Amino acid sequence: KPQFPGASAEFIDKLEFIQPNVISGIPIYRVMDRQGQIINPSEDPHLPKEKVLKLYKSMTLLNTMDRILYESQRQGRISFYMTNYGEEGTHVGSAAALDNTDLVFGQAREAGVLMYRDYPLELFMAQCYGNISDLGKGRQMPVHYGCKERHFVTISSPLATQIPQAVGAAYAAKRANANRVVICYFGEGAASEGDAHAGFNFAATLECPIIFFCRNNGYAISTPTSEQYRGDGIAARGPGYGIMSIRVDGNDVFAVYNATKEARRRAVAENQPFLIEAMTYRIGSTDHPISRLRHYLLSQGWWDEEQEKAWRKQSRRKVMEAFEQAERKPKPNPNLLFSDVYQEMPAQLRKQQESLARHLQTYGEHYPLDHFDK
Amino acid sequence: KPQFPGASAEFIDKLEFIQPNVISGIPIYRVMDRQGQIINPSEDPHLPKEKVLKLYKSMTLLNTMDRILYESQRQGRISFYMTNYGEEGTHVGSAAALDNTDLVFGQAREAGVLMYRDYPLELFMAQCYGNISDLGKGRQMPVHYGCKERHFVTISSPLATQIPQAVGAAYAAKRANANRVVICYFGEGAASEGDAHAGFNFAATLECPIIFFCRNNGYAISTPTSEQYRGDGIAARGPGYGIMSIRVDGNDVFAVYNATKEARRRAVAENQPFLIEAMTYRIGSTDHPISRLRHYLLSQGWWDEEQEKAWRKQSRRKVMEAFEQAERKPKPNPNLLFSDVYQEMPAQLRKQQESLARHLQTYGEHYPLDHFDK
Amino acid sequence: AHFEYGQTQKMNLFQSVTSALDNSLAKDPTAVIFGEDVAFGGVFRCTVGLRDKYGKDRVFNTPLCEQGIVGFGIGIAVTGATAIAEIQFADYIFPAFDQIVNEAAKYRYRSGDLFNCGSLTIRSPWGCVGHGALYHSQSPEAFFAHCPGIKVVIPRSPFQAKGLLLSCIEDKNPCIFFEPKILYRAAAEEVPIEPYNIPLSQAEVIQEGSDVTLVAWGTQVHVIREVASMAKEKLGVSCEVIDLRTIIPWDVDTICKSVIKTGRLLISHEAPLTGGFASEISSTVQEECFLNLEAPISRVCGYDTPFPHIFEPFYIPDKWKCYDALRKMINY
Amino acid sequence: AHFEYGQTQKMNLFQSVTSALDNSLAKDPTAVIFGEDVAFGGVFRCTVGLRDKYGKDRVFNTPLCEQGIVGFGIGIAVTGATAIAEIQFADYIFPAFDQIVNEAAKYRYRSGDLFNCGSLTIRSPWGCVGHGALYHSQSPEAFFAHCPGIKVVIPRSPFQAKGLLLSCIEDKNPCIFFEPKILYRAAAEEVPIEPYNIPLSQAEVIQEGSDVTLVAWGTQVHVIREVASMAKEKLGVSCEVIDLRTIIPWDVDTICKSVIKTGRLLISHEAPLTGGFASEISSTVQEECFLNLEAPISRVCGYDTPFPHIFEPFYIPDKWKCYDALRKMINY
Ligand SMILES: Cc1ncc(C[n+]2csc(CCOP(=O)(O)OP(=O)(O)O)c2C)c(N)n1
Ligand SMILES: Cc1ncc(C[n+]2csc(CCOP(=O)(O)OP(=O)(O)O)c2C)c(N)n1
Ligand SMILES: [Cl-]
Ligand SMILES: [Cl-]
Ligand SMILES: [K+]
Ligand SMILES: [K+]
Ligand SMILES: [K+]
Ligand SMILES: [K+]
Ligand SMILES: [Mn+2]
Ligand SMILES: [Mn+2]
Repeated sequence: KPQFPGASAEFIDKLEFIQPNVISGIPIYRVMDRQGQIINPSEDPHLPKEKVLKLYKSMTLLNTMDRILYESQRQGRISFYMTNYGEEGTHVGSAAALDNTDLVFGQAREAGVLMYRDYPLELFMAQCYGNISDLGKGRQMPVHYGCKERHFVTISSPLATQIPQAVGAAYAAKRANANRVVICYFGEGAASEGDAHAGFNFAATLECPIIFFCRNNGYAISTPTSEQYRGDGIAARGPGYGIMSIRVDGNDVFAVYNATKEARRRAVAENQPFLIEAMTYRIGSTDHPISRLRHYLLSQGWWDEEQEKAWRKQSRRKVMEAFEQAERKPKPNPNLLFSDVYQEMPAQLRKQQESLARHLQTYGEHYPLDHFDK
Repeated sequence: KPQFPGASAEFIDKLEFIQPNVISGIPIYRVMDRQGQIINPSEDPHLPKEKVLKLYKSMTLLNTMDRILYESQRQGRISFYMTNYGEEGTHVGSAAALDNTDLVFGQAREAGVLMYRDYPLELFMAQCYGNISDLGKGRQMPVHYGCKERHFVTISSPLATQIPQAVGAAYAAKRANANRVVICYFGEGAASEGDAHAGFNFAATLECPIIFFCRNNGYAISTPTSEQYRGDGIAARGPGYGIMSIRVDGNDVFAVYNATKEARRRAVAENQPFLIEAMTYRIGSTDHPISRLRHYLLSQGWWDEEQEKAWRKQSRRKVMEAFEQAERKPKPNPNLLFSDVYQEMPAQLRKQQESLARHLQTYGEHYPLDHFDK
Repeated sequence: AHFEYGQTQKMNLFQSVTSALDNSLAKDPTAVIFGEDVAFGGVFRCTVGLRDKYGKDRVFNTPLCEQGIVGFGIGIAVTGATAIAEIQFADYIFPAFDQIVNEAAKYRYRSGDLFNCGSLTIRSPWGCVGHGALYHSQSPEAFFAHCPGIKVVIPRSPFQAKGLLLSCIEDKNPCIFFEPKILYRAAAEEVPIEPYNIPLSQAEVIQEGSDVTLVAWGTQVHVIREVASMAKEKLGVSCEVIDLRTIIPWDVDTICKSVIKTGRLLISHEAPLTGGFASEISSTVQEECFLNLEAPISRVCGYDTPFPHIFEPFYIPDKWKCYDALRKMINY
Repeated sequence: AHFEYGQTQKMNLFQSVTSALDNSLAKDPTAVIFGEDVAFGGVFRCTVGLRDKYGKDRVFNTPLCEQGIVGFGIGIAVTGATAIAEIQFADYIFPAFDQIVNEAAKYRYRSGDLFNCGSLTIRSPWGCVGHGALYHSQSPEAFFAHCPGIKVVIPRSPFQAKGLLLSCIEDKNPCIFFEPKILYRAAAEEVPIEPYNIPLSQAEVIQEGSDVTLVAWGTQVHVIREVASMAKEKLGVSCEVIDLRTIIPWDVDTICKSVIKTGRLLISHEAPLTGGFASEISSTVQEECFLNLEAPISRVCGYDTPFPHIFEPFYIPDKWKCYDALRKMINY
């Protein structure tokens, strides 16, 4: 009956405002309860033992590394750190549901994705210390990871900027007939940025194979969600952009996995975006997913206290071997502050490089040159 | 059962993505049919004759002025114009539902709001000609209206920038115990800007008495809505921000009025935002609302062909008296390009003013100084 | 109005842009063009015919969101594909300023060259147009000049535009190419049909001279060419006229070699004086050519105001303003 | 580390900002303070205690959206109420660049003074901090200096910050006040408890001298003070040390009067050289003081790169870099 181009709808002859459903919001998908028990057998992904142990060892190794690097920051050995506490299940559950070559754009707290993708401890450490092994050349703040080999786009501090970028990478993957998805992580505070509205709408109108993965931990620094939004979290925004959406228990590695696995399958087949909002508890900058999964392992009889003790020792040893190496490497040559600004250093930038080199020849005693290379 | 701070919801034990309802979207509120007949008597606002004739004379006078100024632009007498065709009902129906002192932030095509608020024809013309009567001092492109007396904030070309501004003005009105609303108009294309996401969310979280009025005419320049969004237009986005929302037939002056009147009453009482999406047809830059309302008048027996002929003549005469005056006024003194950059011209800006005055003393024959004041 | 590469045809500046874009999408299968209203050919006709020729997946409209356009384009370029984004007027590039300055410009540096967005070009109409007022007249190059990691390029003519645009598209760094919109339908000139390149970061001396150097870019090059002619005729003064072409990284050597010869410099641009890019050229030339300067370096620029509607003839640094400044400089 | 108004107390720079804001909300019932995480006192503690003292309706958190913060603040100011917006780091001001440049700066002009947003102040932490890397170290003042209609103000100390911030809050034009974050907890000094004002667009000569003028702002004023001391001790050179304080509109007269006296000028800032605000000061001083210049004007600035993490000690224009440039200038 109505013939308006902008919407498909009927007429109504009574004035009725549409009310938001916030008190009974989109429900939270769960697979296992706090005791590690599977709630609905048809939902159990029945992942094989070696894969479930990789989920558990990746989360716990991330937690072991966090404790060490958090102490390193408290001592001033690195300038900044921020732990992954409470986000291990979201990080690791979702990464396990991706293909190895699916491209990841992160938000902040993605180290578990790299851990699941077997990023070396040496390289997490090198970035935090800015040493010569950092392929980032020591230029970014600690806990700004990136890896071209593992398809994990370097993180940047500005919130939400990666959201429309991830959409562009997904459009390019669609054209390349990649059969690849892109995943983009962001927090519930970052979802208030204008770039999130841009990315969500572009992905839907340009039909992009992308998973938007929002971690809702209830806070953005000091700001609770009551001051961040008044709708039913982020998942209720997806349908307004035409995006299929789900909310999951972020402390349940299997719920995260199942939702990400199904979003990936459908995003890649259908070239459409999916939104997952994973609810967690912000536990930690400078009812837990690990406990729940441990309870599960200890059911299938897949783990026990002896194995837990041995792995806790082995993981600490590996973390400390990497920490030692990282601290004893030099920092990169100060000439590296000038390269990669453009692909080729402009002659005027080379002139500034040369002026620093002359400066250090005369005044070098005044600079902390002892553990810089060359 | 779930205890997550970010959302109020139950658990669900089956994986189910939430699908958007786009094919059967939010219905379009209507009060009168294309023949001017009231469809549901309980919805008729039974506005008095003098007010309904003011609605009709405001829309038709706007249409008369548009035809004249559009021809003026085609002849190069003004540099730009853009008509209000198809938007007369939305402009005028909503303005009639506001209090005279409610503050308006516009989007582009708001001239009917000023017309309903009795903005002089001389002043619409003065802004388009940039003459000495323009209180804008000739500085903006034509069809950038503003009036402090009539609480209509000057329009600016950048789309959507007024949306978060209108929210701030509404927060300030709430603190002032104004018992005033703010209305903010924008198109469906402008709603894709990041500033719209900012304004919608801020209004809800800061509890602001604001009406967001989106005109959805199916196109943003050449871009149809299929390339602008994939959800159910703009009205379906409101509930995701916690905003009460409605969709109305923009060709029905009474549906627009009823929805704006009720949004105003509730926004001012409750300090909460309301969203109205008015669906229209983009009819015209350099099934119609007037026809429907004429059919209604001609029912109550409130108008007839004699009155229509007399008003068409009278309105043309008034428009042409103002057009003549506007064309024969000079432009403002070129010194006015320097004032109001800051409240007080900085001394270095005064130096530039003085340098133009010296320049014109020597080289003035080269400048089109004949119809500039002083 | 205030102002050897194979077969050529006469093209105006919009046509030359379409020719560059056509040549690019023919030879680079990854390339895509997108922005507001580009599918039907654009509001200045720069993309006419391209969607029909190359396909809807390669020339397409986005939603109306500049920050989204640039972020999206960065993401395409992260995968290695050529991304040619359009911003409808340069005045509307500012919603994307964070994506340009904090993201595109820093992408390669901050990742140690693990990722980049070199295959991004942003093109946008620029400069005054007679009646564009505050938001259809701006010339924002000085805001971008202070951001290491992007290139900013502005042509003066159809032949220059096609060669500089193809160089931006193929340059391995994110580039902003500002197209002077008042030239889009102005005089045509002969432009090669097949691709060719004009180097970035290279100024062009378009007229040799010995008494004073004049530097400008975009449409203002035609103004200073006319000023050179007035100075020759009225004052017997020989002017060397230079089109800067690339704002950053700019050709310091060509400008300084000219000023060492002439001893005088006048730089002119439509953008406002304070913080404008003439400030960088002047302060650099002073440092490198101090002993050669016979008179202070002159900047003849737009006033430090927003860009007005009715007052545009009085606002712009036209040939009389430039000529009067030049006369004072010669007489210093 | 690289570097008569009634009762006073020792305050560091964060405390002096809280004191300005407290004095403002006491004397102006319209005033409100808002931004990310301001309610609990802010990430740099600048708003501690204010919400408890003045109420949740007057000191409150927004959603995480900088473009929204600035647009919202403009709207408050359109109604005449004082709006004190916080941007958490100056590096994150760029999402709001369009609201600042296209809207706040042009609001009064484009309406013929029918509307304005003069009662807006945006305050933001600024400058390097030892380890802030690309996004917690920036000094964006040159991007704003090219936008007529806003004022940009940067203090060098606690006493200066409170007096300049109260002047911005009360100035009838939209103001950006950049607070050097490396000074927030550095040395205290005596700051009056009650309100007082320091004028905008006024530089301060903090040490008279006769051989060379040094100009800087923010923390870099302390670097050039030290350089003056090195030059006096090592070279017997007398330096006049000037804090610019207001970037725009800037105090041209004080700087030129100094250079006419000394004949030499060195300007220093942490921001990158190209397009930095030293370019505007240098090119203006050259024009006004040409005949007095004994040596080229020197700019000692950050390199034209993003701001690095591990390399910060080598990037910044520290006292050795400034001193070496000064020595060359004296010997020119
Ligand atoms: C554009 C921008 N503004 C502000 C910040 C400072 N900031 C860093 S984290 C943070 C809170 C982010 O909250 P959320 O997105 O919920 O992420 P979470 O820390 O909870 O994972 C803020 C405001 C920033 N990095 N970028
Ligand atoms: C930020 C910005 N980008 C682009 C434009 C150019 N532009 C002017 S109108 C328009 C389309 C607006 O569409 P919509 O919001 O639907 O309004 P309508 O014209 O249909 O009323 C565009 C892209 C602009 N003014 N501002
Ligand atoms: Cl390459
Ligand atoms: Cl006043
Ligand atoms: K980011
Ligand atoms: K606007
Ligand atoms: K490029
Ligand atoms: K102010
Ligand atoms: Mn959060
Ligand atoms: Mn529209």
